[PDB]
Amino acid sequence: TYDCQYGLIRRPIVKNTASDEAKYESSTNRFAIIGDAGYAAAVINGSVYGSDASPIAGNAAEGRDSGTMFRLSLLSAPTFPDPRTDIGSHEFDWSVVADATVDRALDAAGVL
Amino acid sequence: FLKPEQQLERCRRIVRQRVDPHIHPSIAQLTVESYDIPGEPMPSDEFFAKLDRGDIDFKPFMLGSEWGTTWGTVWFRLTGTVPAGYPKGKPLELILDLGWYPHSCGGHIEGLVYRADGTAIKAVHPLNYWVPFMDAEGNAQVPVAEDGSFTLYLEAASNPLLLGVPPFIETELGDHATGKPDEPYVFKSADLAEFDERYENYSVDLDVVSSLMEFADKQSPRYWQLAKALQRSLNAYDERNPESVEAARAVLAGVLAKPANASAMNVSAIGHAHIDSAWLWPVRETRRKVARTVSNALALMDADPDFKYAMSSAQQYAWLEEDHPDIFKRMKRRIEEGRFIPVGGMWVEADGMLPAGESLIRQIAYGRKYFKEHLGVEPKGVWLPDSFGYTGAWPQIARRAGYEWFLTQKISWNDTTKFPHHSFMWEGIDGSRIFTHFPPADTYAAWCKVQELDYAEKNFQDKDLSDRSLLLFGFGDGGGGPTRNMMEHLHRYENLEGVSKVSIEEPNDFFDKAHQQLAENAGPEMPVWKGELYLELHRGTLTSQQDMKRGCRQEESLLRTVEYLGAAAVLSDPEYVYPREELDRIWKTLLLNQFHDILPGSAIAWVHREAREDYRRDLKRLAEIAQDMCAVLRKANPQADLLAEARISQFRNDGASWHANRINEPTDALSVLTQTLDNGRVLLANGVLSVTIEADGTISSLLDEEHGRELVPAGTRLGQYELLRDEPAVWDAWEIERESLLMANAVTGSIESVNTENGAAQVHVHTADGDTVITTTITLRPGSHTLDFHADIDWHERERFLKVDLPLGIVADQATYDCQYGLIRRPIVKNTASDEAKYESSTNRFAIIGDAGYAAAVINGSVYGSDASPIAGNAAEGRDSGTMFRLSLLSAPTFPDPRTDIGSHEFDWSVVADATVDRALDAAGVLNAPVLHDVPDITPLASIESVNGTVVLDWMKLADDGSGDLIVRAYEAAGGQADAMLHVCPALAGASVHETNVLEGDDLAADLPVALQDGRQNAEGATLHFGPFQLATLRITR
Amino acid sequence: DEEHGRELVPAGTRLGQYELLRDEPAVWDAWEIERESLLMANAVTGSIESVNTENG
Amino acid sequence: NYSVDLDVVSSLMEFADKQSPRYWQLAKALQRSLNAYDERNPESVEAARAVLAGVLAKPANASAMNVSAIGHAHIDSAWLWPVRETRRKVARTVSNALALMDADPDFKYAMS
Amino acid sequence: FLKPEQQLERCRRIVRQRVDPHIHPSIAQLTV
Ligand SMILES: [Zn+2]
Ligand SMILES: [Zn+2]
Repeated sequence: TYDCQYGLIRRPIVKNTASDEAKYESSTNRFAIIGDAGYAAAVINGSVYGSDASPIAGNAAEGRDSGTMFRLSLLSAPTFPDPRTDIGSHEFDWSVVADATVDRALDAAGVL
Repeated sequence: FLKPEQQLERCRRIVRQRVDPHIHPSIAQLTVESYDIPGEPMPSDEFFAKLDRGDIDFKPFMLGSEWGTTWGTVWFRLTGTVPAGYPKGKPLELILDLGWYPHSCGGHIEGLVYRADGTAIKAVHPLNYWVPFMDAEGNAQVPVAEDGSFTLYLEAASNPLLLGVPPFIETELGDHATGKPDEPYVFKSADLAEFDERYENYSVDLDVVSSLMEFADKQSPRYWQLAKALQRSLNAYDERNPESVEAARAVLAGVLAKPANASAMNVSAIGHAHIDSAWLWPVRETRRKVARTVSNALALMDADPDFKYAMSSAQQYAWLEEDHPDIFKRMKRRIEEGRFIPVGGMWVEADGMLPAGESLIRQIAYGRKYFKEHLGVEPKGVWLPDSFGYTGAWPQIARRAGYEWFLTQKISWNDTTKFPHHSFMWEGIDGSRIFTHFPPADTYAAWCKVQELDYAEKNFQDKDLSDRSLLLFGFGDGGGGPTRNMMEHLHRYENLEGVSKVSIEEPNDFFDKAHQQLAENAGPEMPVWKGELYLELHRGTLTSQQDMKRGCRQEESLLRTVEYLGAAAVLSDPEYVYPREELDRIWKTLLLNQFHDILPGSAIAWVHREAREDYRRDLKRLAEIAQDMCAVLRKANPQADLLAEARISQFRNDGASWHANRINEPTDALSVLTQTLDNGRVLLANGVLSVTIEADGTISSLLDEEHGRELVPAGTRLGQYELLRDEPAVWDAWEIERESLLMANAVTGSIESVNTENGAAQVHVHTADGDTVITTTITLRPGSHTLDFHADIDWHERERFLKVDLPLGIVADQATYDCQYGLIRRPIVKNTASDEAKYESSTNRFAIIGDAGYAAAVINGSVYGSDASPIAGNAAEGRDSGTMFRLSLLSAPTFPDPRTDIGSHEFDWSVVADATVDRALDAAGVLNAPVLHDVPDITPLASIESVNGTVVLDWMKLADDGSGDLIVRAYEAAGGQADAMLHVCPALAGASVHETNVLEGDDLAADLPVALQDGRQNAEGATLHFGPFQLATLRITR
Repeated sequence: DEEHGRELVPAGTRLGQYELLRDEPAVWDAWEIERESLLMANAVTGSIESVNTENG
Repeated sequence: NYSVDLDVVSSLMEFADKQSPRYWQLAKALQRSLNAYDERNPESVEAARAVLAGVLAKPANASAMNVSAIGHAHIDSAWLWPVRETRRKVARTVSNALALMDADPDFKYAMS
Repeated sequence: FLKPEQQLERCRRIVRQRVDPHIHPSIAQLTV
């Protein structure tokens, strides 16, 4: 569940078909929430917009349990229109909220 | 100057007229005598006993006459004599034509051949009607005298063709064999002939060359080289000179010795013959079909090395072992040397969606036990080629039983979408992965043609990561099997240009090699599909023959109680004996009734009549056994108080799961008020619900107190019946189609009476159509969050479909249905064409529809099919919004059963207002538990207490041996992580607990999680940790 | 997380780790990130320098 | 060598009968080779060449034609230029042929 | 999951821009 302009949007984490795999880099507006039936955690960001989510499959014969790999896009270095793009100093802020609901995520996103 | 099409036409004419006749040239004609059995068939043992003592007349028969009744049997005595000193270097086969319809197979007449001793030789089939008689050296199958005279027996089954070339035509020839010649067949041919292999080799060579020419890319050198070779070979063949057939063969040798392309696929071929347990014929014919198929396979093994054959169902093995011990002995000898492969390890090939999880586990357990104790083989894969979809809990059950791969080909029948993979990891709703392969040939019965190989090679969806696929070749769905011609073509296909590389291989080896190649090439990018395997076809199978689903669910719900009571009684009385053998028999009967054509309800009236009788008998017996166990428990527990009427419902809320509780228990809530409004409307109101019933018997307002929610959108009626026009173009019983929706007709009723029996408001409604009467009872109980509906229907329709509408007033994008061992989610909003294909899904005992902060559930008694759609509002009219959820009740198909479900039916369902997962589990469990009498309210044997999460203790039983240990099966229901505590009864003090697999074998895979950390412990106070849909299995030792 | 017992980081994974991808698209350089850029990740390693407590 | 290998693979992909295993094997090899090539590291050009080696070592089909190739350079005696330019063209062409013979064995050239 | 046309476009761009220049890299300039 990502934050929309005036609500929430939902995007697949498990990508079974080719249409799902096309949405491998979506937009997040000030926060995202990932939760099972009885527990959720949220990622809050300051001025980041791009992100992606993937599944982490476990293996009890190694100790890796399971989960979701969520990654935030910070910087890129393109070349064509601007030959020296984003060369210099940048500041970023984000946070992880442990026992998160919609309200708590709204609080964290608004305060930051 | 060279015209390839002319060469192809000339080749076809020459093969049909000048080459094929020289294969099997007749040298003698047999005398035929007949004996008719218009009724049920006589077993071969009894027939041969009577025959050797007399009692058989064998009236003379003349070739060209008609013999059979509708389902009767005819025994033919065939007498002959070989000419003087004839077998000069030829195998000397035997040709028997029974009047086969050419353009079909396995849907009509067949038969076996026997030696006067009473042992079978080989069956005769529409494309397989040769029987080995002697050899070139002169060794025969039957006693031949100095005169040269010999006799054989032929048991011919005369079965009607229920699938003509115009398909799906109504017929009355599908029950109670009558004894009249409804469609007689002529014999017309019985000869003794020699078998010239040179002409068959030339025929196969010509056929292969001509068929290769039809896919050989005109304007390529291969095409024109093949055309030139064909023309030269046809020129070189003279029918006047017999030996020239070899010279012509020397012309096609050049183009048939060219190796395969370096990028061609590697095809593994295994002989197969699917047999349906009961579909368009009774089971008593299925046994004969199995015997004939095994006879054909054994004969083919005798006639050809390098040929292997796979057989699947354990019930068919048991039938064959009981009926034909000699065939069983020969098959066992072939098995021991690795040429006859048993696959599957299940009792039958059951449906994937409808049966409960315990049904699947018991199928696996009984099949594996039979395979281990009767064949000495342990299968490593699940073999279910034909099934109308798979539940999604299959991967975990298969992984926790010891299987390593899965096989299926039904998903290729999809209406709309193409499944993205043929070789992949199928991952369940929990996380367990299994290796699944879909044969790209799109069939389980291939005829070994170049067309099939080419189609399979260009249909494969994993050309970038793998080059291995499995081919299943033979005749299927009614028996038959591979023939000699199929193997003679496959021998050519081994290394041939323009064709894949074919090799006869055991399926275990193929799966090992394919998985190794996929894992080596892919690495991180390995194909994975998570969820269920939904089939976009045959959506009407969830409603057809409602008695089947009714009986299946009722028998499972009663078996659970009976097994729990037996376990409780054994631990309470050392002098009580558990009825193991009778319960095994009942379980096996139920598992047989769970087959891919019986449970869906797509067979003839005979099969379903037999199944209904089985259900009635076994349900009565199980009720009696439960009463016996209750009497024993009462006699051994004088301290407990009796309960006049009570139910035992697994996962009852409020920490009282396996306790037995009354149907009507005292409550603090007052009696439910009733009131009649101005224009015949009724207003029911307990403390928590406010129901308004209009003059038409429909709920117009379901208001929830303490939340303010209106559960029925304005402008919609809850509880309204709809009639659809269901006249499909194909597969009448199987299919409900898109066009049937949008031709709905609402059926109107009226209120007749209002009553208050035990403080519960009860409203009676009658709805009519004309010979179709529905009586509905609407019930509201004191203090209950639920509203109940009961229905008695007299179905007398034809090609109509019945639904009931349940508007809910909640805007949701997806709906949560109950899976076998968890939950599944399906879209309500259908944006794309793939979504619209899932317009009729399955619900197992309940469904939940909820927004962020409010949910409502629909509970059903024995209904399986349902659909959900959005209701878009309009503030300029007053219609608010919501979800239209409809349950499928009855249908009236015509093709296999001309009078389907005509009669009386009972239905039960309920609506739960403020519903969560737990509350829905309670409602579903209580509505499905059976009702007993005089039940002591003893403390439960074992208990699961969830600190956090929702964990359901689904099953308790005794171990499948004489140990006396208690087997417990539990799973996580909510879908998140759960922590739980284990408690036991006072009898189980000092008992140990440890984890096993679903078959109690104590050996479990290292990849799978355990959920019982620290291992063997004490049963009282054990700590459990479930992941999402974990499905733990525990063994408790006294 | 206390009072729930949940471990929010799966075993075998590191939270807060930086990844560098090779982004050399064929078309629309500034506009595009492509599939092949993923699966060419290189983790970047650091070290701890100081621990402080300013306002608790 | 890498340029010629890439050109051959890509051009083979344009006539390789989509829906055939050869087409998809060539596509996978091309993708892997392009992933393996880093311009920052000069030596990686060899590693990429090791990915296209598998699909370029497959033998020809048994029904393929046998083509005999001979080097040729047609020269018109006088067409769009005077003969005095044709003499210089002949000298230049023979120079090119001799240089190519010096730079490569197994090469032959025909002149008329 | 694999798009051959994208691979062909990417190959053309890489050959034109990142591989061909490294053939014959200039080391000196001539006076004319
Ligand atoms: Zn079938
Ligand atoms: Zn010219």
